[PDB]
Amino acid sequence: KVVRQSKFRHVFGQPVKNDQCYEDIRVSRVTWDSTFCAVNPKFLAVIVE
Amino acid sequence: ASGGGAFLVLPLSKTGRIDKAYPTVCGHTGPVLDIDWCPHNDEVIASGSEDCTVMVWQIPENGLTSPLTEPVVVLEGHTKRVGIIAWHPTARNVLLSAGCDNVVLIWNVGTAEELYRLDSLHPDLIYNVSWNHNGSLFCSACKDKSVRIIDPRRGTLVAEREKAHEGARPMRAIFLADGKVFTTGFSRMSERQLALWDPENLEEPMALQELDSSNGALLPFYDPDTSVVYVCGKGDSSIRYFEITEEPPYIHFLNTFTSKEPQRGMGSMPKRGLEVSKCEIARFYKLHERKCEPIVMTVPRKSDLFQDDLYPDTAGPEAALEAEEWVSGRDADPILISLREAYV
Amino acid sequence: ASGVAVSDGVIKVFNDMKVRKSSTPEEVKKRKKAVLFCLSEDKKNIILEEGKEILVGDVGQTVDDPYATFVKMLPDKDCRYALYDATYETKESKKEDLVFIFWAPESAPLKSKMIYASSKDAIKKKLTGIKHELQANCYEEVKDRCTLAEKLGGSAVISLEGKPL
Amino acid sequence: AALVVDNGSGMCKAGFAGDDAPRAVFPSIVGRPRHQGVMVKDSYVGDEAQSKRGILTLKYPIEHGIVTNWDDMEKIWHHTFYNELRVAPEEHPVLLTEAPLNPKANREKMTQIMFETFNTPAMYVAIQAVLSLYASGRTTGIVMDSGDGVTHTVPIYEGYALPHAILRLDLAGRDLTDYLMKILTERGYSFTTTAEREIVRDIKEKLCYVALDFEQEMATAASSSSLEKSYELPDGQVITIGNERFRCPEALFQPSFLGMESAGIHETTFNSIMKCDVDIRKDLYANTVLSGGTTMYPGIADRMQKEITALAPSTMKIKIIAPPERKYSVWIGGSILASLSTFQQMWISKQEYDESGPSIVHRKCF
Amino acid sequence: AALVVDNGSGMCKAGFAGDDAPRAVFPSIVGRPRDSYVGDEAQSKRGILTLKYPIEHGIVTNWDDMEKIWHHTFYNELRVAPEEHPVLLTEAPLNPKANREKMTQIMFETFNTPAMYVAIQAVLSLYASGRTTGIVMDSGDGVTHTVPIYEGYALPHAILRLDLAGRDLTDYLMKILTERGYSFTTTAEREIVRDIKEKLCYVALDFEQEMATAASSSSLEKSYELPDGQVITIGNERFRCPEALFQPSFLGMESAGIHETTFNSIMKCDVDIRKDLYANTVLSGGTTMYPGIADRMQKEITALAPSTMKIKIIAPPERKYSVWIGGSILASLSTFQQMWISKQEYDESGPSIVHRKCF
Amino acid sequence: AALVVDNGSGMCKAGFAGDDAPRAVFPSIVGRPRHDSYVGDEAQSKRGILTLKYPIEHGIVTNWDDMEKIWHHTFYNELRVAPEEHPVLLTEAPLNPKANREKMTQIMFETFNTPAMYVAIQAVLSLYASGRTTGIVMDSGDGVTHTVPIYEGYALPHAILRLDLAGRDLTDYLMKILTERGYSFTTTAEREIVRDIKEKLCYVALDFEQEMATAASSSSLEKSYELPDGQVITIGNERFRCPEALFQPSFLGMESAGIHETTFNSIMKCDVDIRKDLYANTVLSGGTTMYPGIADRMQKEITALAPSTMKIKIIAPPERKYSVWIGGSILASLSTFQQMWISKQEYDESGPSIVHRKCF
Ligand SMILES: Nc1ncnc2c1ncn2[C@@H]1O[C@H](COP(=O)(O)OP(=O)(O)O)[C@@H](O)[C@H]1O
Ligand SMILES: Nc1ncnc2c1ncn2[C@@H]1O[C@H](COP(=O)(O)OP(=O)(O)O)[C@@H](O)[C@H]1O
Ligand SMILES: Nc1ncnc2c1ncn2[C@@H]1O[C@H](COP(=O)(O)OP(=O)(O)O)[C@@H](O)[C@H]1O
Ligand SMILES: [Mg+2]
Ligand SMILES: [Mg+2]
Ligand SMILES: [Mg+2]
Repeated sequence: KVVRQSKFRHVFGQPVKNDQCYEDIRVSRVTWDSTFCAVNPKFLAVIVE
Repeated sequence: ASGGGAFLVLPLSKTGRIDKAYPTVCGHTGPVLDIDWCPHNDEVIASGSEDCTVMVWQIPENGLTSPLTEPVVVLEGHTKRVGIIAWHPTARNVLLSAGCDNVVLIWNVGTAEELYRLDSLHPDLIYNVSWNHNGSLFCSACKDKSVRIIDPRRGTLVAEREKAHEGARPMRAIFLADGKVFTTGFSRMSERQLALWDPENLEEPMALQELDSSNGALLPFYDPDTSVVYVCGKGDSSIRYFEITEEPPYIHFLNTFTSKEPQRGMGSMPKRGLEVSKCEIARFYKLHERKCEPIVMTVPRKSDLFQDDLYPDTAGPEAALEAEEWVSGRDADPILISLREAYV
Repeated sequence: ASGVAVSDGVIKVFNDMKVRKSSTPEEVKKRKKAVLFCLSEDKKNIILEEGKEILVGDVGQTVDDPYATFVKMLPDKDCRYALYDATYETKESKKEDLVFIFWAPESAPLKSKMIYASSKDAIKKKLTGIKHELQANCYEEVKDRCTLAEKLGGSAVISLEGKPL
Repeated sequence: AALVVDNGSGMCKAGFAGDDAPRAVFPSIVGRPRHQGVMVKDSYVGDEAQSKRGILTLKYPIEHGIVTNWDDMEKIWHHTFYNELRVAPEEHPVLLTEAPLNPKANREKMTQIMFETFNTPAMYVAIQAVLSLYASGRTTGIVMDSGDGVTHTVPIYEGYALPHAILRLDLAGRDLTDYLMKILTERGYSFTTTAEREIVRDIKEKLCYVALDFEQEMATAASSSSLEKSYELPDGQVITIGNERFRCPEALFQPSFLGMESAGIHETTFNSIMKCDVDIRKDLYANTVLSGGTTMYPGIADRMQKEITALAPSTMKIKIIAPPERKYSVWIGGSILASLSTFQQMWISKQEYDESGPSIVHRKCF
Repeated sequence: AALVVDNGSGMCKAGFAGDDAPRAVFPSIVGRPRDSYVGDEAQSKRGILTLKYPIEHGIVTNWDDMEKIWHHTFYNELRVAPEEHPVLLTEAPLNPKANREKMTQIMFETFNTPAMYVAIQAVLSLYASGRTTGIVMDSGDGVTHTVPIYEGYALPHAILRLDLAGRDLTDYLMKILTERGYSFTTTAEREIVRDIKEKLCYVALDFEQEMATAASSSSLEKSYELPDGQVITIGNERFRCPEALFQPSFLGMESAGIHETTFNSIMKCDVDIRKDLYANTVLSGGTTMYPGIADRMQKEITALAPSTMKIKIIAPPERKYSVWIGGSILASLSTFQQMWISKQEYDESGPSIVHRKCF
Repeated sequence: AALVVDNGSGMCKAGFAGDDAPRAVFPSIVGRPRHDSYVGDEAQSKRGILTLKYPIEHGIVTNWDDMEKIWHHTFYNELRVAPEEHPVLLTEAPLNPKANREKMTQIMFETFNTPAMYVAIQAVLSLYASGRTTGIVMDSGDGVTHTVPIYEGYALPHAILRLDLAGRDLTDYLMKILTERGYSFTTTAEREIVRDIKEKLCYVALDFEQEMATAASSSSLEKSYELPDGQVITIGNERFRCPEALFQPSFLGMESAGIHETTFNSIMKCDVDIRKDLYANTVLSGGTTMYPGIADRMQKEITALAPSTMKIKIIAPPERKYSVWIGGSILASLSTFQQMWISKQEYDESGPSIVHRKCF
């Protein structure tokens, strides 16, 4: 009653280690406000210059 | 322990200050909640912890020289923490485990098998579980203020007494040698009480005596040889012991041992390990925050000879039945041994 | 604070013992390995105990291990002040340090024990540079090489006088 | 209705969120009898132990800000909920306070007891230095609290705390109370028992003060009797104290009186500021906030202003903010925070703690 | 020829520098009728007057009576003129600087002593033991002090005070001797009990075990002859009276035993110096002359201290007067004559001169 | 017979030219009673009643009077030699202010009357001990951490980076986190106990988050240490949390980057044509680089920063704690070094103008 009932009130973010990131990607400089990234369980697609 | 959980196992001879680097039984990934020695094996101890597992260990005869992290059997059947562990009094290699998931499981450590699963009997948190005299039944204390007598092999509810204690504080229940159920609990006014129950007539208790208005659960220690129940409260500095007889009011207050320091745990030595020649009927290991202090309970006697009346035949370190025999449905009493041979 | 002063002979011996000057080998053998200090007859100044010294030259020819013979030099029932040049090796360095030793046996008379104790903090202040102090109140607290080694470097010491412990 | 509980080393303040003063203020002591009963309760907590202290042995469950024995600590909380506040802990959420740089092990026990022993529906832990800033209505300032066990200096800038600049001083009211005994035996009055600890502590709270010039105050007290005061003991005896009135609080500014190597409270506050960034030291000088009961001595603010000014550069303006209710600043700040509409998102549920554990209380707090 | 006076809590020790033992040992009391009696003269009249202790707890509280003791010391006990001999005085630990100057003012203006010096009793006892670093537990008549010393300087923040000494044990022995049927209540009977305590009492290594031995036989029973010829026998009271030192609960005292007080004072010192203090515990005072006091102390402190440290209790056989004996040899040194507080120096700097020269 | 004296923030190593190890290593501590002064190990043994002060803080002199006591302790109390009879080789921090060097020269020639004296950069000497003329030296001592790139014997001052994070900061951080376990160390005497703990039980984890997981779910990583007064204390994750401040300065509230990024940034400031050889000759120096596993963590971190085609090789000789001293001994024994000596008779007629030249 005091606290709203939920399962996600304590979800926290945590960036992945450096060795599992993707470096040296010329990310696009297009002013259009899109996601610039599409990912599926198989591949990672990033818009580049 | 700094990480995971561990418990310290040391020989009784190793008194005095204990090294801070003394090897410990550290195999659990979470804090260990309950431990219990095997009544038929003096070097086997089971432990339940927060990692939802039960681990059975084998202790070397001289103790630990290096930290012990590998157990004999890793016994995994619970979804939540396991805080209740009770070996079978007469059936060899038979162990009871009850977790916070409100399920009672009877296992076979010798074969790592789950003999029985009892999940649909306790609707709330289980406080403690105690076997009866011959291991046929067990009583359980539940958060809903109910006391239940359950047959594990048949998975049936023999009897039940709702609202055994009206208080919302934790309450306990143990089995006596005669077959009665001794329970400690709290009243509606938060007053600590003791109760005696007859499984055949659960309408009203024979005895209902109040002690005080302090906090903390009461841990009862029953001695079948002398029919004396020692009541130890968590955080209390006193130990009260009562005598259970067939005459009214069936609960007789004997005396109280008083100290100046609260106790954090409590341990009772089984009858096979007491100093038989000094009329010592109970030895209690009082657990402080940084010390374990043995307490010796003795009967004042002028004669220095052996006391037959104080010291009847007690259960020995040998088992009557085995795991497969008890599962079939056989029942037998524990084999009684003689304490006269221990006289020096 | 008994007011007992330190004689200039003791001071001069201390500077010679402490600071090693570039000298020819014959003068090196004349350096003091151990030396004892005792009160004067009038008990007004700390004087050198004549003849009770160990030189570096005697080490290896007449003296096998300077520490044991230095202990034998300590009287059984009298207090003394001692200066020992300890050569020892650590796990990572070789050191040559001076040790000031207070020898106050229980068998010594009460008057002797008091005066040396009451003037220890005055003579030690004059002898600047000593970084090990060994207060031995019995023969068992000084005769052991390990006891000296424990004060020198605790458990890091691995050798003393070129001999393993 | 939320509960605000401030458990200090010597005193425990409790009340309800939205009030202006703590409803229950009792000493944090547990007493046990030391004699035998001859005429036909094994422990006493709070004021009931203070009234019967003649036959009891008083023990403080908290010493130097660390909990010596948790079994008596639960008795303090049990007395608070049922005997002082007379409320059911399983109905009201509890807002709890912790010392700065509190060990995570100490915090884990504190929340576990609340959720499992008292079954509180919701719980939250806040840094005592933060609430003391809420009571003064500020977002920037260095809070120097001085309670019974320890002294903390916590600089906070624009709502951002600087953990690396937090300093500790193992010197508080209990150490001063012990020091007052050592100098009281000089005048011929002997106080040794734990029962007499509360008598000396009461003397300190009524007759002690901080002298602006310590050396001058010795000169005045050594040549005049205008600085002498009289106090009546519980048995009717009257004692008189002279220079001991201001010598006891002087241990705060000169810890060498206790054989301590650490610096005084004025230098600890100054050293805390110098550990901060240069661009924020100007605001911390003008927003020095005092907290705790040990900062209630008469003239302590004036002495603090003089000492810090001698250490700080001449161009900086030193402001010692000493509200008259600073003895309850932590609790008052706690009540204010528990009443804000933006705080309901900080409550930690009992259900959430059951399924997640203490991992969620280490987060959502500082 | 200097004078050494040890102003103890209950007994005053006085003598001449260079002597092995004090010349006069008399109680430090003042007798006033229920016109002024001092020392044994006050105790010879017994119960007609009331007795007061001006230094009841090591710290002088009534200076008018203290001057009477010193006047009685110089003229009646030492039998010398104070104006012809320098006087060396002993002071209790944690003695306030105010009493140090009052001691200086009285010595020079009332007795006109040519020279004076003030020394701490605990420091002399350690020096007499041949040490500069250690902890001295001085158990006297009215107070027991545990004074840790490092390089001849007391650590004031670590000195603990115990109001449990020979005076309390004598009263306790008086209380427990009534359980055998004997009656000792008067002042004269109190001196008899003290004589019994100093001759037959001993400290038992194991208190509970010794009770079993005393309750199962009579090998521990001793006979004592009263001054009028009656003979009394005492049994388990021999070790029960000194046991109150280690178990103050026997006297109704909440404070800890003298073994724990020594341990507590060590724990108040710095961590680096505790190892030296554990191996340099020195006993002093009359109350530490009970046979079996050193071994019991070694056993008790070992159970408290960590097992890796060496506990060594030093009990010199002359520890009863180690404070005076150490002080006497100080004043007998020719090199110590420059440490006397000369009257010329007192006339210039006043009573404050004692702080910068006697520390 | 020449003397080599390497004055550090915490330890002052002294010895004789031509030797292989320092004959005299003692803490650079001046202690005074708090109940007339003690220097070095004599202060370390009596630290129970002394107030210990470091004359050097962050490689900066705070009190020159205490500094002369340190030097007086070296010549007369530890080395047991006359300073006026032996040439003495001094060591200086990189980018050492000319004012600081002048005071070192003035004290040696006027107070100690040394016949000859020379000042050398600590980073240069560290490379001699490893037998190299090209590589970046990351000397992390007690007060400050420096990254000095060197190529073919040529120093590049513009690429020298300084990190105000070293052994003293780690020791102070260990005390802060030890209170989280229940052990309180506040006095300057207890600082040495914590420093002794850090040198014996601390190590650098290859991964930090994983090392937290095993320490929070197992008791294999706990160790026990015995205090001087006998109580035994145990430490768990504090063993590798304290050295982690080297790679994550944010633990101390510091904004600057870790010692791995500082090394990479110092290389990035160098010319492109020499970066390949600096990647393969990364030399560690100082006592703060003696943590077990610090070489492996350095290699992993720099490899993640450097391009994939460059071979990262962290050179961590087992005697790197005395690399500066050992390098000084070799220089003082070389035949080509005698023309670097600065005579006393040359200084009193010329002044510090000749020591600013002939040095770097
Ligand atoms: N008016 C006063 N003057 C001086 N000291 C006081 C006064 N009131 C309280 N104190 C001291 O402050 C100490 C702690 O009070 P408090 O601030 O409540 O501490 P905590 O935060 O630990 O509860 C007490 O030990 C008491 O001696
Ligand atoms: N042989 C002894 N055995 C036990 N107690 C003794 C002995 N001799 C003296 N005492 C006790 O020592 C006490 C006084 O000794 P002392 O240390 O001289 O007192 P103070 O130093 O306070 O004058 C007396 O009360 C006496 O009971
Ligand atoms: N084995 C070790 N492990 C970790 N740290 C160490 C070790 N040995 C020394 N240190 C630390 O290194 C620091 C500096 O040592 P050092 O390189 O001698 O500094 P400096 O160059 O200033 O003399 C010291 O503060 C010490 O704590
Ligand atoms: Mg507070
Ligand atoms: Mg005395
Ligand atoms: Mg360096």
